[PDB]
Amino acid sequence: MQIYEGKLTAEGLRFGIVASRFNHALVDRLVEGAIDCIVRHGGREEDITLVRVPGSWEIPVAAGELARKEDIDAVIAIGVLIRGATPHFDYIASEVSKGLANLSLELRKPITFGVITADTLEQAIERAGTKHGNKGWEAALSAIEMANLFKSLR
Amino acid sequence: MQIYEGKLTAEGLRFGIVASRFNHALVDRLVEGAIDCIVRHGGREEDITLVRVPGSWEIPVAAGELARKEDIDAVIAIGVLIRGATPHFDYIASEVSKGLANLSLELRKPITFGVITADTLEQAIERAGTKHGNKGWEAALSAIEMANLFKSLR
Amino acid sequence: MQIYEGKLTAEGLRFGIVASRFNHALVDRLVEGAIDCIVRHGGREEDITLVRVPGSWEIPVAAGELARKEDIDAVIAIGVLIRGATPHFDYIASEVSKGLANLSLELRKPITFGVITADTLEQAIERAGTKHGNKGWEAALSAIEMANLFKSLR
Amino acid sequence: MQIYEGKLTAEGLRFGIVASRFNHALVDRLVEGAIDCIVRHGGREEDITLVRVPGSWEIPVAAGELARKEDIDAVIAIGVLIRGATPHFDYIASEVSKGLANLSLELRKPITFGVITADTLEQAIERAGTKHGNKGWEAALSAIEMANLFKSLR
Amino acid sequence: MQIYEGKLTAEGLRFGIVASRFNHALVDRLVEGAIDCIVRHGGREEDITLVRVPGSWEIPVAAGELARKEDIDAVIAIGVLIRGATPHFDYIASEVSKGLANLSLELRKPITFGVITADTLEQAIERAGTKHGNKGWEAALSAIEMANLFKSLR
Amino acid sequence: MQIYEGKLTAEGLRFGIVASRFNHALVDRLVEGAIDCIVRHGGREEDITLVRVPGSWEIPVAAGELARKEDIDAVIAIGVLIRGATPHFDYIASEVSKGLANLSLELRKPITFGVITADTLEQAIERAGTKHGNKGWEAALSAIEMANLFKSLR
Amino acid sequence: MQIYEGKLTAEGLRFGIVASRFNHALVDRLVEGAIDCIVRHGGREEDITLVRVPGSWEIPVAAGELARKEDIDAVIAIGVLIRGATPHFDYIASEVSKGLANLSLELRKPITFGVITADTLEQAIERAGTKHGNKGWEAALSAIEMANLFKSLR
Ligand SMILES: O=c1[nH]c(=O)c2[nH]c(=O)c(=O)n(C[C@H](O)[C@H](O)[C@H](O)CO)c2[nH]1
Ligand SMILES: O=c1[nH]c(=O)c2[nH]c(=O)c(=O)n(C[C@H](O)[C@H](O)[C@H](O)CO)c2[nH]1
Ligand SMILES: O=c1[nH]c(=O)c2[nH]c(=O)c(=O)n(C[C@H](O)[C@H](O)[C@H](O)CO)c2[nH]1
Ligand SMILES: O=c1[nH]c(=O)c2[nH]c(=O)c(=O)n(C[C@H](O)[C@H](O)[C@H](O)CO)c2[nH]1
Ligand SMILES: O=c1[nH]c(=O)c2[nH]c(=O)c(=O)n(C[C@H](O)[C@H](O)[C@H](O)CO)c2[nH]1
Ligand SMILES: O=c1[nH]c(=O)c2[nH]c(=O)c(=O)n(C[C@H](O)[C@H](O)[C@H](O)CO)c2[nH]1
Repeated sequence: MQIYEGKLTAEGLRFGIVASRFNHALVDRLVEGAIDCIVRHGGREEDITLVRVPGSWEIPVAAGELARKEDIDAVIAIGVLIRGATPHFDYIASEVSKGLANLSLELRKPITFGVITADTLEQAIERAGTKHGNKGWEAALSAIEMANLFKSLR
Repeated sequence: MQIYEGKLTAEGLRFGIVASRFNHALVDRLVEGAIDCIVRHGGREEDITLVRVPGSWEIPVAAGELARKEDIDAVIAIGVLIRGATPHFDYIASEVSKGLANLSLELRKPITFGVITADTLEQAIERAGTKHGNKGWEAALSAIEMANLFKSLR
Repeated sequence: MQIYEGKLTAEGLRFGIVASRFNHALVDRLVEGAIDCIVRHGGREEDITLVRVPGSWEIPVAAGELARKEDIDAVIAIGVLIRGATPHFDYIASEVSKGLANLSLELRKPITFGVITADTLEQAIERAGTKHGNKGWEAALSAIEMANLFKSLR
Repeated sequence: MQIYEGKLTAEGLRFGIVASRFNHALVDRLVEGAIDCIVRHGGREEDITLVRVPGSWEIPVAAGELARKEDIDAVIAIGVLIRGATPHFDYIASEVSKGLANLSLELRKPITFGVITADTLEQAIERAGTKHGNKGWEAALSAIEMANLFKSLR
Repeated sequence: MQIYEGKLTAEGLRFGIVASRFNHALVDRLVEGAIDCIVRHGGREEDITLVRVPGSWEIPVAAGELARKEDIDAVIAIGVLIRGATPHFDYIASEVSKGLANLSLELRKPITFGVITADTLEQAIERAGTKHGNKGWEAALSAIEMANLFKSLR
Repeated sequence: MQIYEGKLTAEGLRFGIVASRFNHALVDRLVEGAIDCIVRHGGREEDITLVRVPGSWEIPVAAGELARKEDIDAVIAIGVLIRGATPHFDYIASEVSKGLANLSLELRKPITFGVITADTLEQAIERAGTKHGNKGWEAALSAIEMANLFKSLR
Repeated sequence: MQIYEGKLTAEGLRFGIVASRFNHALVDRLVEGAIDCIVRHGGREEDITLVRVPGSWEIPVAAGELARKEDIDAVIAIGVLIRGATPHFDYIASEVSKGLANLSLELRKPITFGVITADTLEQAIERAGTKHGNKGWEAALSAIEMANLFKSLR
């Protein structure tokens, strides 16, 4: 059987991170997690490109620009959506998720999903470096794996 | 680490605003907010193009024409959806959000989301220049940031 | 500031109407409203093309053919969906709305939404020429505006 | 006014039917209904192409192959989805409906929707040749009408 | 009537399997089921290509690479989504399902759905080789049938 | 009519920030917000003077020293008060607010209010860079506006 | 400031794993996770020593023998305790945890804690490669980090 997989060592890999500013007190923790994951897996900080955008809504168009760069192996999308009183959250979460997924397929390049989509503030805090881990770290680890996989698969 | 971000000074930037007429007593406040945000951040009012359309449904097709203009740096979509008795709201909100997001990716140009999607009239009022701010101002600020970002990223 | 808008006089404008037959006792009232709106705003009845299809599901593919005609300025989609016992309504409503919106963007031509999506028969009646107006008339009025707008915007 | 419509006589028309095997005891009734509708409206059984696939999930990719045939005037999609304990039904129903609708637009050819999307087994039975009719018959009648319409519209 | 169908003998058929690692204690059972289904239906294990990815989110981009291979007759997507406290599950499930379905249509190649989308852990266990069968085995059987069907249909 | 207003570009402006240490995990987020607001509006970081004090109680006396500097255009007061079991909160919040307001009038210089006065920890978190924004950013933006206004008004 | 930390690359590192047999259907998943974590972080499988013991009670004495080996850089303890009807669980969990912790200090060598201590079977399943991750993978990752840390700290 032919088996393809990615290892978790990040030597030589180059990453794009797109991180929104809305809910920054939590997003900033996700960004810290993503960078730490990359660096301590052997990636060089110099080989990270960080792009900041206003909100989750704006993540896809920026991710599209980064993913198109030949010298970017994978893009990590980072943001924090917390449900408000209206369905605004639903429409933004739907389109941010659809956009990133679509871009990944269109550009044949891994784009990982470190966007929290929480019903409550407590849930967001849980997932931004507390009791349920750090979604930035998780999305980064995924990107490492995917970039390594793609070195043979793509 | 390479870092890309947009400042909030709007000197020289050119914006398209697409604003629907349905719920105009609220949309008109959003438009006031967007224009004020642009002008007091240093954008010239002469460099704003405003397109009016009947309803939120019609925003995307108009936004598509504005975003295609080489002399428009970002488009701000402004409208007010308030849930009625039927699921009509859901289908319109879904497609206006999907359309704008898709156009932004297709055209590789920022299109920001200043469309209120409220369950109640009170919620719409809250977000149209009262207790929860002005969504037009917010979408404009996002567009300023994204246009500046794109000057280096695109 | 550059301002683009559409007037509501319909002299010289040419419209396509796609109207489904399911729930025809209500759809037929919507069609009456759309035609009346066009004619009394100055459009000629001879310059309307009406296409009939079985159900809301079939509206998009027919609208795609009409919208592609160079001598059609805008398309008005007319149908009546009423929720039944199963989620069938949801899947049809989702696709009809998505299809029409996507076609409008693909063809860069206004396609307006005169499709009722009601939970109950009473709600459909309300919106088909009774207490909540006539959605065909409303979608037609939107199409008049959009066609006029597009004479300068497109 | 220009008026386009399809008659219900099927002489000379050629149909593709894609029918899934999951819930076959019900799907098989839908297939019987579709064929009977075609034949008794004057279509020749020899001019029907029937393609069987495992489940509703697989209907779109097969329908795409049939709809691409120049000698197929319309495609009728036939399947039966019944909600189980998990949201699996929702994701399959969403994609089968989206796929078929998208293919119809892409290929500018009618593809009709004879897929039951029921919450309960009883509801499926009702719609597969019992008290609420036969959705295969209904989707076939729609395809007859649409194929005839398209002889002048396409 | 022309009738096209796929048999269930897998001699000579070549399959891609994309399997995520999240919830691996269950995914691994699905993978065992898929491989067993292929082999005991006559497919050679040497003719299977297995690609591992981090999570369900990452399945589509990898499936896109496998499905593009001329020597892969069908792709089987295998993963396990279990609802957590937030809507994160919904956004991932929606995009994994959409992505796979879209890729199948774009590449005109069968991609089958062996992704569990469960509300509870118990439901996932039920579907990963216990009381409700093995979804990997089911998705593999579907792929066998579809690959055989496509030998005449494509 | 004579109209005086302040723009939001901060080129050349010089700001004092007084920030308390009590509840620092939240105050530090407010400080980050204030600085970012100033810098991305065109103010130079070098032109910010930051003074740290133990608690909200101590903010006024320090703000008085900064506001008296000729080369400080506006002062931004930043702190986080959260109600405890006793009325201690009320007396501190009352005097911090009275002091700052009084100083602003006495010194005829804008002093803005970025002090959270929350009943609960959750409310404080909401206002320190999460779902209700960042009060530091808001107080900074106000100070930019006021300093610009005062260039003509004072 | 002197800062010591461990990276997550495992090249050259040698690990001991002690895994109990009680609840093996779950422990075996933990063992799979630990080995996968080591190997995909760059550790060689040949440099892993696995010791099997009957129950959690027996883990410490075996871990003591492995930790005493000069060619073992860290030991990972893996087992699954699930509360029964009596306090038996408490006494075993207390002593296995105390023993491992004491040995780590006595031998000045990292010994990590991949022992599940669950109140219910469902909780154990959650932590053995399903919804709450894989405790073997987590304990292995910790051991990688600690072994690297100790290369400079010890
Ligand atoms: O990242 C975000 N998280 C949120 O919870 C959230 N909530 C909101 O109500 C909201 O408007 N946004 C901002 C949104 O992403 C856009 O930046 C804004 O619509 C302007 O385009 C965000 N953005
Ligand atoms: O902008 C809108 N906000 C609403 O709340 C709303 N509600 C409605 O019931 C509604 O029909 N519309 C109009 C809609 O956007 C379109 O203009 C109309 O369907 C014609 O295409 C709107 N449009
Ligand atoms: O226009 C429709 N309104 C409805 O409420 C409705 N409800 C239904 O259950 C239903 O099947 N349809 C028909 C549907 O639009 C299609 O014509 C049919 O599925 C055949 O393709 C319709 N069509
Ligand atoms: O046609 C179907 N109707 C259903 O109710 C149903 N329910 C299910 O749980 C289910 O898995 N399927 C099968 C599905 O369509 C696919 O064949 C399967 O996922 C393999 O790709 C179907 N398929
Ligand atoms: O396959 C998965 N099943 C799940 O239930 C699940 N739940 C989660 O909360 C979750 O984050 N994921 C991971 C997801 O698929 C991605 O790998 C992750 O978002 C990084 O891109 C998964 N992935
Ligand atoms: O900034 C503060 N926030 C608080 O919630 C809080 N609560 C208290 O009970 C409290 O004593 N303080 C401290 C207070 O501001 C003074 O530093 C203290 O009284 C010494 O003068 C503060 N200070």
